[PDB]
This record gives sequence, C-alpha cells and structure tokens, in this order.
Amino acid sequence: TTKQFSKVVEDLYRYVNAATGKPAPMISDDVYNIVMENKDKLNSAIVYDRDFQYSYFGFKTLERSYLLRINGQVAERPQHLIMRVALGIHGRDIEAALETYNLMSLKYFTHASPTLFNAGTPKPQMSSCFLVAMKEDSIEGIYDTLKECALISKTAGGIGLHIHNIRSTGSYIAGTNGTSNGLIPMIRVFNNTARYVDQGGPGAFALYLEPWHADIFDFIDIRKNHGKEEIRARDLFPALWIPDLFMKRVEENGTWTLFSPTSAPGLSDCYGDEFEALYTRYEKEGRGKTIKAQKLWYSILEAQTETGTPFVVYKDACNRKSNQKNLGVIKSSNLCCEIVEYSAPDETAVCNLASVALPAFIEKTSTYNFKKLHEIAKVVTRNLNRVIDRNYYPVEEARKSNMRHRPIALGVQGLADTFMLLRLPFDSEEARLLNIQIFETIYHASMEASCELAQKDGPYETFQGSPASQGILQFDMWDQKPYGMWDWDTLRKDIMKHGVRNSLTMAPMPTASTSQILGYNECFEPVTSNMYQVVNPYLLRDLVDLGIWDEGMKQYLITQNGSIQGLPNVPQELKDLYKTVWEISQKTIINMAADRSVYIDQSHSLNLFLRAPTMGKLTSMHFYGWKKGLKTGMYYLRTQ
Amino acid sequence: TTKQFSKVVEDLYRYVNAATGKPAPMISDDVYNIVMENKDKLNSAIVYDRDFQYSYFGFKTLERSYLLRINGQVAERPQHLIMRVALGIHGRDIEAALETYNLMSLKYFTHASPTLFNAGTPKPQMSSCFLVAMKEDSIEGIYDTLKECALISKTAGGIGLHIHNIRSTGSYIAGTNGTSNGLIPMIRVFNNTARYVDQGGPGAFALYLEPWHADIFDFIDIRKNHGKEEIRARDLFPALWIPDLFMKRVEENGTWTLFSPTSAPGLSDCYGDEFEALYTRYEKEGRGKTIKAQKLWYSILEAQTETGTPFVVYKDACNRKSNQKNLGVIKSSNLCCEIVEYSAPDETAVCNLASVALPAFIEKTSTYNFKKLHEIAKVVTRNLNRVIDRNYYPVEEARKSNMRHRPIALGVQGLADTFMLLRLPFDSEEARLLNIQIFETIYHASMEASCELAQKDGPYETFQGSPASQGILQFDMWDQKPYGMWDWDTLRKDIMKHGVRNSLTMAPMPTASTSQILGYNECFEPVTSNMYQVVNPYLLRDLVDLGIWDEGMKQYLITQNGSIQGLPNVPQELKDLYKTVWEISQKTIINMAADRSVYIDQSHSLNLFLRAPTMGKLTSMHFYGWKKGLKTGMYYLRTQ
Ligand SMILES: Nc1nc2c(ncn2[C@H]2C[C@H](O)[C@@H](COP(=O)(O)OP(=O)(O)OP(=O)(O)O)O2)c(=O)[nH]1
Ligand SMILES: Nc1nc2c(ncn2[C@H]2C[C@H](O)[C@@H](COP(=O)(O)OP(=O)(O)OP(=O)(O)O)O2)c(=O)[nH]1
Ligand SMILES: Nc1ncnc2c1ncn2[C@@H]1O[C@H](COP(=O)(O)OP(=O)(O)O)[C@@H](O)[C@H]1CCO
Ligand SMILES: Nc1ncnc2c1ncn2[C@@H]1O[C@H](COP(=O)(O)OP(=O)(O)O)[C@@H](O)[C@H]1CCO
Ligand SMILES: [Mg+2]
Ligand SMILES: [Mg+2]
Repeated sequence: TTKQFSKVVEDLYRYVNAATGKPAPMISDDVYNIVMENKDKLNSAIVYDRDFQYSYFGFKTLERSYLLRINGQVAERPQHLIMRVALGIHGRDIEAALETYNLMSLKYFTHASPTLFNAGTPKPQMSSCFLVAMKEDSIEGIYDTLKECALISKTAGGIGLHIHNIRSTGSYIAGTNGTSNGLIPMIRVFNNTARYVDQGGPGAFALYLEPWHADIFDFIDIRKNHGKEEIRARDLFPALWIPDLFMKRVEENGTWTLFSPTSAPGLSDCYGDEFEALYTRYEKEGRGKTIKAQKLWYSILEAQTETGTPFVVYKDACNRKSNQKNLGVIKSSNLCCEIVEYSAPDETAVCNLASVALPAFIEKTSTYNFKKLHEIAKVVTRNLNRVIDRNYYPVEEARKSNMRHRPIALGVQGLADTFMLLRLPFDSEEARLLNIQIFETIYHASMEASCELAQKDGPYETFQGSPASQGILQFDMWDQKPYGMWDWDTLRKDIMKHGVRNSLTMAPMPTASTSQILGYNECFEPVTSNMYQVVNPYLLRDLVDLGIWDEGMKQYLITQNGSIQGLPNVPQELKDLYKTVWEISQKTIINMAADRSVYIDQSHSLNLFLRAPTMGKLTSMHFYGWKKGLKTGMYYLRTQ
Repeated sequence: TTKQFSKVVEDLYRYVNAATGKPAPMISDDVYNIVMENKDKLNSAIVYDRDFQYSYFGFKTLERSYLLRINGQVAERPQHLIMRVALGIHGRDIEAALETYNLMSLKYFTHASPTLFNAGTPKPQMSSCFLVAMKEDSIEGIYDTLKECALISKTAGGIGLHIHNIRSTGSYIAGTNGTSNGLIPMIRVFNNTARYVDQGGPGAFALYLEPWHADIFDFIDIRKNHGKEEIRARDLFPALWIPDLFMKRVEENGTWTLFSPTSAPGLSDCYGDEFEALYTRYEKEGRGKTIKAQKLWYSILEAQTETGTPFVVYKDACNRKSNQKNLGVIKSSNLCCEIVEYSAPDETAVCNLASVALPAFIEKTSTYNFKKLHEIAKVVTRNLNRVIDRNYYPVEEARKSNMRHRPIALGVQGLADTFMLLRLPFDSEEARLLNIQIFETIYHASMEASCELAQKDGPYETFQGSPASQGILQFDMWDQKPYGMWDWDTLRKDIMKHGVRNSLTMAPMPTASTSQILGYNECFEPVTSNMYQVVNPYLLRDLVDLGIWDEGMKQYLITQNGSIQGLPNVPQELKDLYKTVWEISQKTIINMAADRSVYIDQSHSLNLFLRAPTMGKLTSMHFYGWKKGLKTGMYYLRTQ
C-alpha cells in the first residue's frame, strides 16, 4: 500500500476498469477536491501507528471487505478508510472531519458497514435500513414494490417489508373473476428477486405480518427445512407484528379470528383500543375464520424452535411509545428488529447507524467516564445527521421519508466487555445500574445534540405535534422517571422551545461485523462463549494471574462449550464474571432490556438464548417481555 | 340452461359473487343495452339446432372452458356464446352482428380463444399475442418490463419477449463497481413471474435472442430436463432470432463471435448487410469471444432433439419482407412464431386472430368455392379490425402500438381435412396447387377488405412510406408473381391510391384449441395420426365403403401409431391419401410452407416432424427452409 493519504485518494479517484477501459473513480468529485485543497493538513493528521489498535480477525475483517481495492489488491490502509469516511461524512468542515478521524482511529465509536463501505465515494449509500410499505393490493402495487426492493437491494442495506394489505388465499379477484393464491406465491416472487439482485453483482428481507392475516400459518413456516418447497421462501425472514389482543387471547385460552384484509379493512392502520374495537366488531360480523388462539400460538413456537423465526415485535408497544406517532400508524420494524419508523407507499423509512465502543470510557480500581461518553455520543449524533444530508438515496420514497423526519440510530457495542473489565457479573446489581446509566447518558447526549442542531438549522419538518414537542420523552411514554444522572428538565425545556433536528435517535443494532473490527463483543448481549480457537482476553489474564492456566485447563474450554462453570479449580468470582449467555437467566436478559428500553426511542435487536427449550419455557419468555412492555420481544431464537 | 338469449344475457349481467356479496356482471354495460334494445330480433335469429354442428370432444371443449359459467354451472349454450361474441365484436351494427353469428354458427370461421372467452364482457381482452421489448439494460427497465409482463399475463394472451439488450455474464456494472450474473438469473425472475401470475387467479412466454449473445449456450438449454436447475427456466420457451450471417458461417464451417451487447452495441437494431458490416467490424475490433460456428450449431440441435426448442425464426427474412419495415427493426416474433411485428420500449405489438374453416368451402365430383372463401375472408378481416377498436388493452404500450399500425392475423384450419375431402394426397401436385390458391385468395380478400376500410375510415397512421404504399405487396418482397386467380393489379392500384386500414393481415397460427371446437385438424399441418380412441372420419368412411373395415383391421391402427401404410388389404389410393405427418417428407412440408409464405404478411407456426432424428437430417431441414426464405424456419421439433 502507498502510505500518503493524498496519493491513495489520487489512485482511487483516477481508477480505470482495465477490462473495459471505463473510468471508474472510487472517490467522489467532492471529497477528492477537499483532500487536494487540504492535503498537508490531512496527510499529517493521520497517525499510522493506530492500525495496531486492531487484531488478527479485526484487521482481516477490514482487509477482506471494507478497505477499497484496486484490481483485487487492497489500496486502503485502515487510517485511510477512517479519514475517507470522516471526510465523506463532514465534507468541507475539516475540523469536524479531523475530530471524527481522531475518535474513530482511537476506537471510541464507529459507523455501520454501509458508511464504512461507501462514505466518500461517488454514490455514497451510507444507510443500513429500509422499511418498505407494500404499495397496494394489486398486481401493479406488488410489482412496483418488488421493483423498489430490487433498486434498494442493488446498493446494500436491508429491507423490512410489511405485507398485511395483500388479500389472502382464496379471495375473489373481480377483474378476472378468479381467486387469489395468497401470500405464499407472492413471497416466492420476492425471494427470487432477493436472490437475483446481489448488492450490485444477495438480498435479505424481513417480511412483517399481523397474525390475524389468513395465510399466517404458512407465513410463519417459510424458513422450515422440510417438506413442500413451493410453500417455502428460505431467503426471507418472517417477522410477526403482534397486537396485544393476540397475546391476551392466547393467555385467556380464547379464540382468534383470521381475516383477509379485503374482508376486514383497516386493521393494520390502527392500534391499541381502536384496533381492539374494530377487530372485535369484524369478529362479530362473521367476516373471518375463528380458531383457537393457542393453536396459532403453538405453531409459532414450533417454527421458532426449528428455525429461530418468526421474529416477534409488539405492534402496540411500538406505536404507543413512538415519537413518530403523529405521522400515522407504524406497520413494521426492519431486518434486525431495532428500527421502528413510519412507512407508507410514498415514504420508505431509512436509518443511519453507528455504535459507541463502551469499553473506551473505562478509566487499582476502575471507573466509567460517563462525561466522556456523553461527549462522544453528541459527536456521533452530529455525524449521523450529516449522513442524512450527504446520503445517496436509492429510491425517491427513501429521500422523502428521511428528509422529512430525519431519524437516526445510535447504538453500542462491548457492553459485556465493559462489565468484565469492571468485574461486574452480567446479572449483578452493579451491572444493572451501569446498564441504566449508560443508556440514560447516550439518550440525553443524543437529544441535547439534536436540540443544538434544531437551534441551528430548525427542527425536523414534522416535529410539531410530536410527543417531544409536548415534552414527552421516551421514558415518559413508559410512565417512568429517569435515573437522573443527567438534568432532564432543562433538556426538555429547551426541546419544547427549540425543537429537535431528529425524530428519533437510538436503536441499538446487532453490530454483527463492526464489533469484530473493533475487537469487542456484539452490541449489548453477554458473551456466547469464552472461547471462539482463541479465549476471552479477560478470562485469559485472570487464569494466568491465578497460576491455574495450564493445558489441562485450556482443554475444559475447548471441550466444554467455552464455559468455566463446574470447572474444579477456578474461583467462584471468575465463574460469576464469565457466565455465558446460555448460563444467564433470560428473565435477567429481559429485565435489563426493559431497563434500557426506557431510553431507546426505536427498539433493540434482542436475541433470545434457550438451552433446553420447551414450549412452556418459550411461552414464559414471550409473555415476560410482552408484559415488560418490550417493543422487540424477540429477534432470533438461538437454541440447543 | 335457460333457452332465451336475452334471459341468459340478463342472468349474466345481474350476476353477484355470493361468497363476497359483490356484483360481478359478466356482460358489458354496452352489449347488455344492445341486447335489451333489440331482444326480439336477436332472440329469434338464433337457430338452436346448430349446437349439433359440434362433436363429443368439440362440445366438451366449449363447455369445459369457453361457455360462461354461473356458480360453476354452464350458463351459456354455444349459440349464446356465438351471439355474445358477434355483438361484442360489432356492437350497434346489428346487421353485421347477425351475419357474423350466422357464419360462425354454421362453422365457416371462428375467432381465437381470448375473443371467444372475453368478447361482450366488461374488460374484453380479445387479443391473443403480445410482443414485448425489454425496456432497458438496467434494474429499472428489467423490473418495469417484468411488471408489464405480469399485467399482460393477468388477462390471457401469450408473450414473446426479446432480451438481446441485456448485458451478459461477467459484464461490468459501473454503479456498484460489480459484475453482472447475466441472462440466466434474469430469465429465472421472469419464470417465477409467469408461475405466480395465472391468468387472473400460468404464463407462457417465449424469449427471443440473437445467437451472438454471449450467454447463448445456456439460453438454448433452459428447458433441458437434466442437471443444474438454477441454470434452467422450464416454464419458458427460448426462441432464436437468427441472422443469415450465422447460417452462412455454419455452412462455411467458419467462426462465430459472441458479444455482450455493451461491448458490441446496436446489433439487434440492424439487419442484413448493415448488420453484417457492423458485426464484422466488431469482430475485427476484438470486442468479443470467437468460437467455431459449428460448435454453437451442434448445441442448438442437441437442445432441439431433447426439448423441441429453441424455436428458429430468421431475423433478416422477417425484416426484409415486412410491411412494417418503415417502423424500425423487428426484434422478435411471439409465443407461437407467427406474428412478426415491430416492438419497442413504448410499443408492445398486439395481434387479434381468427381462422377460416377451410372445409366449409367444399361443394359425384367435389370442387372448392374460392369465391365463397374470398367473401368469408373479407367478413373475418372486418371483424378483426373492429376487435382492434373494441379491445381492452392490459397495458398502454399495447394500445399505442395497435392503434397506430392496426395489424391483424387471419389464418386457417382444416387444410388436411380439405385435401382428404377432395381426395388429394398431401404431397400431390393437386394439393400443392390448392395450397397456393387458398392462400392467394385469403390474402387478396384481406387486402381488398382492408382497402375498403381505408377508403371509409382512413389508412392506418403509419401507412405512408410502407412497402404497400409503394405497391410492394408480400409476394413482391419474395420476388415472385402471384398465381393470379385474383386481379392483383387493380387491388394494388386501389391500395396505392387509398391505402389500407391494417399494416398486416395474415399469420396462420396453431389453432390448437379452436380446430378442436370446430372438429377439424389444426391449421395447415397434415394429420399426425388417423386415430386419436377414435379414427379419422374420412378414413372410416372409406374402409367401410371397401368392406375391409373389421376388428382385425381396427387393431392395426391402435397398435400401429394410427398409420395405414404397410397394411396388407388397403388400396394404395387410401395409403397415399392418409399419410401421417411422420410419413410425409419435410422437404414437401417446407416446400408448401414456402409456396404459401408469399401470401403471408407475418409468418406461420411451422412445426417440424422428424421420425428418426440425426444431427445431419436436422441440419438439412433448417438449411432447406432457411434457403427457401422462410421466416419461421421452425416452431417445435416433434420427434420419435
Ligand atoms: N444480478 C445482478 N445484476 C445486476 C445488479 N445490478 C445491476 N445488474 C445488471 C442489470 C443490468 O443488466 C445491468 C445494469 O444495471 P443498472 O443499470 O441498474 O446498473 P448501473 O446503472 O448502476 O451501472 P451501469 O452504469 O449501467 O453500468 O447490470 C445486481 O445487483 N445483481
Ligand atoms: N396469483 C395471482 N394473483 C393475482 C392475479 N391477479 C390478481 N392477483 C392478486 C394480486 C392482488 O393481491 C389481488 C388484486 O389484484 P388486482 O388489483 O391487480 O386485480 P383486479 O383489480 O383486476 O381485481 P380487484 O378489483 O382488485 O378485485 O389479486 C393473478 O393473475 N394471479
Ligand atoms: N444481509 C444483509 N443485507 C442487507 N442489510 C443488512 C443485512 N444484515 C443486516 N443488515 C442491516 O444492517 C443493520 C445493522 O446490522 P448490524 O449487524 O449492526 O450491521 P454492521 O455491524 O455490519 O454495521 C440492520 O439494521 C439491517 C437493516 C434493517 O432493515
Ligand atoms: N399458454 C398460453 N398462454 C398465453 N397465450 C398463449 C398460450 N398458448 C398460445 N397463446 C397465444 O395464442 C395465439 C394463437 O395460438 P392458437 O393455438 O391458435 O390459439 P387458440 O386456438 O386457442 O385461439 C398465439 O399467437 C399465442 C400468443 C403469441 O404471443
Ligand atoms: Mg384491484
Ligand atoms: Mg445503467
């Protein structure tokens, strides 16, 4: 690799596809002109010694799919990547650019994959999430929506697609005097388009459906591994958009009615008591097919046990506690179950994501620098706002959405690292408290920075009439007082006076690849193993420190699922600290998820981990988080 | 069934879908009002004794899929169908309506299936053929075209789709700096849409491709029955759009070059010598991949031997001898290889079809009433023009095409019946002459009627600059004098002075189901068996007449493939007369096809029948019809 950043940018800008002779610049006109106008300042700002902030699997992560290539050879050093992204985000604001380069290079936070991939390049598609409305219950709306999904999927970013408006199997078609074959054949069309289109030369969509839809029994079964094949769509992910009524009927052991949307209009366009009144009326009018609620329930659990899906997101929780409720009824989340944003046939919700590296704020005894965290969170908030304006939107429905409501999604990684570093068991009171105070500071920081942005550039277009315009912040919608490490009254006073620039700011995402770069555990989940063929950095230090680290102890970690429990000669304090996620009660997981959720605007991608899975255990877990008021009750079910 | 036509129309108009309570009228507002305004005249015109013009399999054909149903019970008698169609075609012109009812009821001609199905109903989609241009080499054009195919396929009618502009496997994509996976993955998308959409609640498309396209080797193999599966599209039909150059290179045992359309632009938008100059230049410029022509050729024949496809239509023949050549370059035919009409991204060629029942004009000794044939052909021509104006077009590209150029497609059925009735072997000089004089009269009749229509309503919009505006009729483009049973000079004089109303008028189609209704053999092919478990009506009469019809003779027809050759006690005159298509030289088939083609404006769906098929025999057959100047060199290859 060439060392000088400005020479790397030149090579990239001047790139020509040799096989075709076509100029194929890999830097935008804009960022090139900026680098060239400031090349001494930029070249000498990079500290190339920081490529040793990464590790074997973290560097080989970047080198393998993030660092831009010329002719199949890596052309970017990691610091070049980071400065390219800083510039791609900040443009002419060199000071901002320099601050972002410095904080990212020292691993305080990072932006999501699409940003890392595309910032600073000619069609910079930096947004990770698209939430698409099925446009209409017609061939035309179906094929228009399919086309919009193909165009989005050509430029990277997952899709959450809601399809509650498509009439079900056996329904009448007036134009041809025929009968619909329902959702499964249509899903199969979408499945083929996700396969055909492979991010520019493969798609992953999540499909959302309310569980009164009459094809629901087949919908939930789409990833099943066994027999029928023309009834399965194994490259898509089903997600349930569950009303509280469903959960009530199941716990009551009552009935549930399945409708075609054409027989029972408007269900997905209301929520809560209004839904409950409309749904019960349609029930009483003989407009659908009644079954035992617990019959559906059983089939759901059986599909989650075999496939890990469907996902579970609670419709009424998502709508009652959204700052976007003045926009209309929200009808989906997204591929990874963290975005809850409004979508409609002309508005495709988009989000831009970044994660704070929670261990960077640890400082004999260790403490956590919340003031540095608040400061970094505001930096990241401002970055993500800037991404909104600098983004290439693959379809017009997505520009119109984002330009109007300007949502953002801050998250985190290395929560488990943080606890371990601080010697707190995951299930400890200390870890409970740290969880709350971390999320409280991130949300405060985000809102303070967004309010600063509203005083500068004006509130987002639809701020007026929002819960936040009336001083109702997220934790107020959960009917709770905040923990109070930060002054929320002054914040709220300023927000009601001056607005905020972003409708939403927090959606802790999976970080499935960005944590790997930084060398931390993903998002907010415990560790899954203390051995991945390398052992937990923290565990290792301790074992060595106690003189019990030997071969005959290395083995009971390879052989034993990366768990240290039961291991004869290990102190109990290590055992508590290094519990694996299969060893931590999911009630504790659900509890901590509820604690943090009061400070999460959107939702969070809560995977669930069941070791010895029974239909009864799984039911308790769903009902426990449902009654906790969780929005995303479940992302994947990981088993066995 | 109710007997009175006006009461049947009432029941149909007033129909309500009981399961949904939705009024679902099965007659148009327009035709209902006409019937009700003329109900005595219409009711008393029907001769209900004519439902015994049909046979076991012909009635049970109509009853099973043509005659309109209420609640799953047939509501229409055949005469009701015919009067409904007559009205649907003619509207307020009751006299015309009455004449068409009379001639169809006595089985002189019929209209194609979509007309029979849909005439007189609220969205009367009466056209059988759509020829669609791939709109653009982009995701957007691909998905727009897919949507147009789904919308067309919702209302019945086959699609011929041309895809020569889609860049091939391995080609560069600049927007995503990636690589195309080529045609086969895209075909697979179209295959899934044909399956999803099943004529209103399954599609059949033919795909057209010129054989220089770089994915051609996989394209031709798509219906193959054996291994790979993600490289096959078994609900679509590949058709080759072959330039003369290809055939020359193969016979020369030279080379052939494969290009991506992005490396060699404009190939499909020229023909003949201009194509040959552009193609050779691109060859010399190293823009593609050179192979042995005969290597492609071999693979084509191997696919035709296994699958019956690809079809073969000759691009340069189709363009050099089209009255539509002032429109631009024609880039496909259609599902059944008879329509050759211009299409483009904003113009989808449509055609409306009907067949003359050739035996109706037979009158000790038998003669053929050509004057009655000419008269009926003009009746049918005028019907098909009227269909153009009364049609519901499923997409705007198809209305714009048809309204502009007004093509039509007359054809025939029961050619083989006719010969047999007249005691002429298929391969006889008498049958050769009858073939020519039949097609000469149909074409003359069509053009005379279309000229009458142009004096009344004006020529079609693009008539000016057409070969016909300059007095070049179809047989002139083949450099031949007509047989001269009719006065062509007076016709041409009038056409050059007053125009014609239709750009094209003749495309003998398969009649795969309409012949069955009428009880005749399909279109213009010999019989395939003298036994289908019932024997040839004509053969039967003869065997009985000779006192050789017994059980021990019935068997050597069941056991012997419906062939009478070799059969000890049958006269030679029967043997010659009742040759099966596996027993008639394909050179004779090709010869008669060439004779008739000088009077066929578009093309004709020429199936080929090879008993003992070798690569050498098949080559001769292709080269024989190619050098005869055939447009459709081959539709299906039927084997074994
Ligand atoms: N399988 C697959 N094919 C694609 C993908 N994206 C584009 N293609 C194909 C479709 C077309 O035949 C060709 C060009 O597509 P587009 O026009 O949409 O690509 P773009 O305009 O961004 O690049 P271009 O300037 O035309 O080379 O490449 C993809 O993501 N997956
Ligand atoms: N499988 C299949 N589904 C179809 C077909 N045609 C329509 N559908 C489905 C798609 C939609 O979910 C629903 C309605 O489609 P359209 O709006 O295109 O039907 P149309 O407007 O002619 O009848 P409508 O008035 O809406 O009942 O039926 C078809 O031909 N095959
Ligand atoms: N296979 C895939 N294709 C496209 N988008 C994907 C994807 N897997 C995840 N995403 C999208 O990436 C977002 C965050 O997932 P995350 O796992 O945090 O991504 P990175 O660590 O790679 O930045 C999610 O919010 C999801 C979009 C939601 O509609
Ligand atoms: N399976 C199918 N689906 C849709 N259209 C079809 C079809 N099979 C044939 N056709 C369409 O029907 C036309 C004439 O075929 P023919 O076999 O003469 O039809 P009928 O005897 O049923 O009237 C052809 O010109 C083809 C359209 C060309 O694009
Ligand atoms: Mg509709
Ligand atoms: Mg393009």
